[PDB]
Amino acid sequence: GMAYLFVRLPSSFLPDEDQGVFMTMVQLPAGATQERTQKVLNEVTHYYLT
Amino acid sequence: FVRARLEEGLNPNAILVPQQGVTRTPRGDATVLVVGADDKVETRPIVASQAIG
Repeated sequence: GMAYLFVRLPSSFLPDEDQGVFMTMVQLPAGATQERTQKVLNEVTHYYLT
Repeated sequence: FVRARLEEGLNPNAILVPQQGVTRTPRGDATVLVVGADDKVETRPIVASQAIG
């Protein structure tokens, strides 16, 4: 049961610590201007706040 | 030298798609991505003229 557990124990890396931040990435269409992104980052800020 | 806003004659059938959706696929060929009555999108190409506003 050692190697039977070890092959199904997935050889991963270091765990995702709750490091007190998390990075939110936005990605608009190809050639979308900075007015739209701030407008989407109006929503995502309003989403993560309210 | 004073700028002349020189008015001309009222483009009578002006397909004014906003710039937010029109992209160039392939090189030099603008493709609006019009969805039909099917609710299935169709990437019909256009010719993108004078960008007004």
